[PDB]
Amino acid sequence: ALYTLITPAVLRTDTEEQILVEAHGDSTPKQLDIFVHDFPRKQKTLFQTRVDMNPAGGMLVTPTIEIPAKNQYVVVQVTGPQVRLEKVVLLSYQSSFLFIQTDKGIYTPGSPVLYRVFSMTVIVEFQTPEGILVSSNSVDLNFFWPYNLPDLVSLGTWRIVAKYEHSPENYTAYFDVRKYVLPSFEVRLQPSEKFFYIDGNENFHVSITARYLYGEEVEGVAFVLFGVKIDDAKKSIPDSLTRIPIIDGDGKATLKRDTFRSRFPLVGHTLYASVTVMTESGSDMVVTEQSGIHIVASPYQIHFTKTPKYFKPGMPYELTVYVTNPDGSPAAHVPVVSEAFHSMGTTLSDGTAKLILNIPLNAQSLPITVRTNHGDLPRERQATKSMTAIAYQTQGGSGNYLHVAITSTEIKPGDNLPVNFNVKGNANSLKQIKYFTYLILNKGKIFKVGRQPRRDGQNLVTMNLHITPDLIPSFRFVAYYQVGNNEIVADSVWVDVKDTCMGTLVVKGDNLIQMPGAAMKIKLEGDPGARVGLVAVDKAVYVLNDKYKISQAKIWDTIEKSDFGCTAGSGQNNLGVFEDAGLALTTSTNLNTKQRSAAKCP
Amino acid sequence: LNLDITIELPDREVPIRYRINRTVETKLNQDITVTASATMTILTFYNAQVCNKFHLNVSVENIHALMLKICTRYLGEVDSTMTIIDISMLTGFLPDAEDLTRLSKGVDRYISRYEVDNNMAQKVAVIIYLNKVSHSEDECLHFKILKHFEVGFIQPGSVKVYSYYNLDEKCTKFYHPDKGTGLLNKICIGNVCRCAGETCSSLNHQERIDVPLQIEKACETNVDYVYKTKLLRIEEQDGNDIYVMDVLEVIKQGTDENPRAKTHQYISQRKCQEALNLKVNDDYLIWGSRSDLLPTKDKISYIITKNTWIERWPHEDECQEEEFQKLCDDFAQFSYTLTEFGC
Amino acid sequence: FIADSDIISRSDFPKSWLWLTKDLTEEPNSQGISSKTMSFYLRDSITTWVVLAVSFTPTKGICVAEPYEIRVMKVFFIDLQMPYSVVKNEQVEIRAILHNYVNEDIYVRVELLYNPAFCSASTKGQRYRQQFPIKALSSRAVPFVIVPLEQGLHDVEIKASVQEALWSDGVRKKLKVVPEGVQKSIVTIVKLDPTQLEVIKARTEIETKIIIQGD
Ligand SMILES: [Ca+2]
Repeated sequence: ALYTLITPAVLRTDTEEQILVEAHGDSTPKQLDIFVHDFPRKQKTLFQTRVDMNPAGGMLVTPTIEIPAKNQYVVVQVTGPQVRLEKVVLLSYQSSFLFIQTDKGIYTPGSPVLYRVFSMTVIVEFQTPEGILVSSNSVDLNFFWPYNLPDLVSLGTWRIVAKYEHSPENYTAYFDVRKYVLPSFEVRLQPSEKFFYIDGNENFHVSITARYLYGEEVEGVAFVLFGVKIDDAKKSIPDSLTRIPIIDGDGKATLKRDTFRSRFPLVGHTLYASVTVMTESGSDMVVTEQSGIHIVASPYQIHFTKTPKYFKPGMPYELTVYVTNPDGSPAAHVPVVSEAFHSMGTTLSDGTAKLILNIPLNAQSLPITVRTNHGDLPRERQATKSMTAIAYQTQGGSGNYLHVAITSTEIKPGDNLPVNFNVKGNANSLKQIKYFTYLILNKGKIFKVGRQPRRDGQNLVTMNLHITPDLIPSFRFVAYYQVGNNEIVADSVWVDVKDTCMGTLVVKGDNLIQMPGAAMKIKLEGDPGARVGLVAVDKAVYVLNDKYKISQAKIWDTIEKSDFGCTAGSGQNNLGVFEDAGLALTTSTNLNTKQRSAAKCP
Repeated sequence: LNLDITIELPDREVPIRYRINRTVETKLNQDITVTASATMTILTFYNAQVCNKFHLNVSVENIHALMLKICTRYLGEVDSTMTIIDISMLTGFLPDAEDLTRLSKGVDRYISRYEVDNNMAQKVAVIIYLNKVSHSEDECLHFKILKHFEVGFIQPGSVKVYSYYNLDEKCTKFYHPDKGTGLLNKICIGNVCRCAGETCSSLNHQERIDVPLQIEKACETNVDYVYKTKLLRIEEQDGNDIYVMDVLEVIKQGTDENPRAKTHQYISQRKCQEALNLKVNDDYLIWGSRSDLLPTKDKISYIITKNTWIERWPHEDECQEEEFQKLCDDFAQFSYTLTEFGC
Repeated sequence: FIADSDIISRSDFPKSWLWLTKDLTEEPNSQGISSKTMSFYLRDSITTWVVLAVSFTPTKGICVAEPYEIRVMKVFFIDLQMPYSVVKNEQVEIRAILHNYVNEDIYVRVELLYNPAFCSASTKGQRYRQQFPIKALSSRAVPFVIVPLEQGLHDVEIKASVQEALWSDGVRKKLKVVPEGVQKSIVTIVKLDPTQLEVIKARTEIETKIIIQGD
């Protein structure tokens, strides 16, 4: 009666990709033959399999496909008695995610570069500062070769790329090549505030801490000059320049405002302080910079990035507001308000607060404005931003809706999360909703699929979702019901999950001061069967550079940035719900999601 | 592109090929031969043949203790900001605390905290910070430098002047109570240099040779060769004085076990003409160290240092006079017993 | 004053090491966690070492552990800060700084080993030594004037022992000495490839880099 095929919006080479094939209003067993071909040409058969479909499994089939590597499109075709579906889907060559660890962030001419490539046939390339290739080749993931830097070379930021054979997208890592000596001390800086007021009257301070690499305080003096960084260019304040003593490794540098006004009588830029510390003996010095102090009107910024831009008239709308500091770091415990809806909440640690908004039934368009309301801030120093959400278009003006509801906050693996199916529409159609179909999406692949019975009268249906580490760093929950074998009603929601390691890795030690040559004994606690890679670096190397290094947070960042879903959920209509969540859909009544323009989110 | 390349190097005995459908480095300055069947760039670095920022004048005059006097001037168009005068003490010397403390409280100045023992600032490296150095007239400061401990050989100290907007460009001067310039004394010919000691080594006399005590001298660690030589001619190359000499006899032989087949060069500064009273065609007793050797031509050359022993050896004409005769024997015994037995 | 024959000067200062890989083939506990004790010796550097461990597990993806620190120190020691490179025949001053971390007042002998490649205070016969005191929890700078006479890497070594005690230290660091001139850079030509051949004739050591590209 109605047949549906769901696949991820983009398909990856060489990895198990689960797909969904469903039969609505058909109580008859059948075998289904399913093929994938290159498109438009249909030259070679890329994958094939036959699967059993029965009332035993609720007429639902979840097979997996693998496309061996051989803009580029494919066609998933499925056929059997009564069934003929075909979806054209975009292909990506990024089979998995690659990350490059390097030995250190800075090298001298004529030294080696030790590196590892990790994966969540591969080749690795080395590029010069001028952007000229100098290495390329297949890499044995059990064995890497150090790369030898020539005695005469170009100085500056090189880059290393790791990729699959015929892919246009990559992971890139950096390292500097400089004629440098390691300094005997680190300098750490502490700003007075995380921001500077464009039109304020406060001074700006920087606390300098200078300590030798083995622990004692440094004695000496510091030279600090303040400036402004306009996109790329740095524009100094020549009368900032002050010399201050560093006594017992401590010192405080101060930029006066009337000195700042005198030179700047600014929007969208940052205050920087450049700091040069010298030992009392004159033996060596260190140069670091305090950056990212945005010149602003408000200490905060409001964002609507985590709210759906669509609503369901007559159902309560879930507004998820997000506040950060100017650098974009979450700002916790910040009260937010929307006057027009007399709504009010305060920000959790993740920087979010959930506000439920009651909306009229005849609204097609919904405009929202949110203000910070911080106890310690004058009105004109609060932050605000505006948005307007637009109503989900029902299929053929039917008035039938679906809403998925989550009240749980700061989601971590281990939890059991209530997920609500909230349904609304005409009494005639509602009495036909016999089940719900749901899809869990993680890392751009369809992770799990299940069914949720609805009995008659049940317009609120709650089920449980148990969260494992498989859902890190975030997952999408998408659901739909179908009415009388041709209307589809759908919703989706985006759920953040706490970004830890999927497993566990600790390096345990005694923590006592040691002696050159002393016997050391360290402990490694990890998962059974883990390959662990180690390195020891003189702390003096972090002093000089630390922005290129690998970290768990960077792993999860890049993986998120390559999510095929582009939206915080819901959509224009049935079609858009799937499109925005990174899905493809084709039915037997040609309900087809449009073609995906680019793999990287609009 | 459907290429197939091949490069020929006089360097490599077999040429290199690569299918362009890339780098190779040498250590030579030769013609390349390329064959195609794309763009190429070739790079060839070689070594091709003081104080732009400040004027620095550092003297140390005598207090009739020493007065350290420093004068500086920025050579820029505008007064330099936030300039630094980096000072090291002569060995066993220490700043008069009272003076240094007066300088420390100066309007536009700063110096770090220092401890004090009996009017002696407890710092060997002293750094004075100034807000500005003038670009138009010289700026000077002075203070007394106090002799704490007596010492053989004072190491000269140094003064560096540099400013905030020019840290990499450092102007350095040295100062010594004896050597005006404070530079360690050395000798160079063409481009190669060796240490000289500073103390100008005088010729030896030497009335009755204590032959046992002399063997002892010519047998210590640092004595590698012992020759009898002949002063053929005196010249002046890059290094002011060249004494050309010929090895007449070999009494003890250096690691280079082979002399006498090559004319030797002995080199000393014009400031040393007086004390080394070498005359042409006179015979000389010479021994020294092979750490004094200075490479050149096919010829073997050393430089005259305090490790070099120089004594005139009379001629046979001379070896009949009442004054010279008992010494000629002394020289004959010495040669004989050293050459026949070793140490 | 113990003999400098006794004190073996530290010299092993890598900027990174322990570049090893490692399987947790041990069995998990109640917690499902596997454990691997490992031994090594520290190198010579007085500093803190950060040890970073990153692991991969078939179903648990990749994981970057928290860094683990190792402070390595002494009670009394030398810190020699050297420039990247120095020019042949030019006179320079290097400043070793001595650290006293004991809460007493000490008296100290500092000697700079002779080397034939330099011109300095130290002569073959005797090393330029000096004796002087250091106050409680303090440090004292020590200048050395040398003159490089040879290009290349050439050790500078300094040794210091305290008096009436057993605390000493020695440091050996290689100094880089470079040719007297300014390195000059000729792009011998920029040619293209439209069987075609080409000869490119002859244009302080020398290097020559050969770059051919695709277009
Ligand atoms: Ca997350």
